[PDB]
Amino acid sequence: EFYHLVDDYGRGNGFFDKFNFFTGDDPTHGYVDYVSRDVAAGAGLIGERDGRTYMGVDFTNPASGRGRRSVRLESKNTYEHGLIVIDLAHMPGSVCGTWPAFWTLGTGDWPYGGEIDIIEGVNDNTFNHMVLHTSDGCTIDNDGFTGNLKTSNCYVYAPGQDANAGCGIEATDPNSYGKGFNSIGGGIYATEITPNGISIWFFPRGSEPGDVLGDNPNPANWDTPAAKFAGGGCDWEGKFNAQRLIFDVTFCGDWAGNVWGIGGCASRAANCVDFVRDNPSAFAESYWLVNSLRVYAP
Ligand SMILES: OC[C@H]1O[C@@H](O[C@H]2[C@H](O)[C@@H](O)[C@H](O)O[C@@H]2CO)[C@H](O)[C@@H](O)[C@@H]1O
Ligand SMILES: OC[C@H]1O[C@@H](O)[C@H](O)[C@@H](O)[C@@H]1O
Repeated sequence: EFYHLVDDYGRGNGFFDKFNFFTGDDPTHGYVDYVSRDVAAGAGLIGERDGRTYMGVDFTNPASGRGRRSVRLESKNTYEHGLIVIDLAHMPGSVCGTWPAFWTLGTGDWPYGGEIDIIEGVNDNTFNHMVLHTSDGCTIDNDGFTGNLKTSNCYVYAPGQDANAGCGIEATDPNSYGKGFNSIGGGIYATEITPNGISIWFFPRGSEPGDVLGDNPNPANWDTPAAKFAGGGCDWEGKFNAQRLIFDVTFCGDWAGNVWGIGGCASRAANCVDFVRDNPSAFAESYWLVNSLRVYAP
């Protein structure tokens, strides 16, 4: 009894019933128009596809107003310590101008409750980024994971790191994100939060352990995590509080929009906004397809 199930999200409407739909202007300043559940359902942005829960974006109409239509779901329930396991058949692709993310956010004013980016990236990225964003006074050790450490200071305004880079670790598997991830039918991302740290495992389709989807997973016997955040350089218990789960896909903005001109999407249009507004068909691959989402507690 290392871990026991405390919250199974099910699928379809039962799944959406466990989330609040965020409709405010995008905090990351993207060219996105977050819509309500009713509007999303009416636009085909959410639903069920052969038993899997679907969440995508508008890939039909030229954009206007705040931006291209999408959804941002934040869980009603919160968890302080536990294991979050998501099994995906598909995630938003490596589409130019997009910025998808499956993550967790603490309670209170950001970043004081902590933030965990489990699946995140922008534009035509190949590798997934796993990152923590915290208040000042939190750095991680460089060992215990298979990914490549990019930044060690989790403080959102860490000196010497781009603003809000946080402490990030990049996966080494090309199938850990977008295009590659979808070509193999997805996989599973398991995230463990304890008073001693946070760990994130990525199991590409077919390589998951026998208990990962069961009622009593035991991360202790799993292969090395893709990312591990720990060490005496952080008060792990105090830096993170009750976390809510979030699904979203924004466009351009602080990250995707800012790096548009230096990457491979630069040739698609002079600016990210122009591309996102005038090329609806380009975003057909920008959707999540969830097999299951289950949360466990020690
Ligand atoms: O990862 C390097 C990249 O970080 C960018 O900051 C992102 C951060 O990576 C992401 O985890 C967070 O959710 O959003 C911030 C931006 O607000 C940074 O903007 C890039 O310049 C940098 O290359
Ligand atoms: O949405 C969670 C937080 O994300 C951060 O990137 C933004 O800067 C905050 O304004 C926001 O509250």
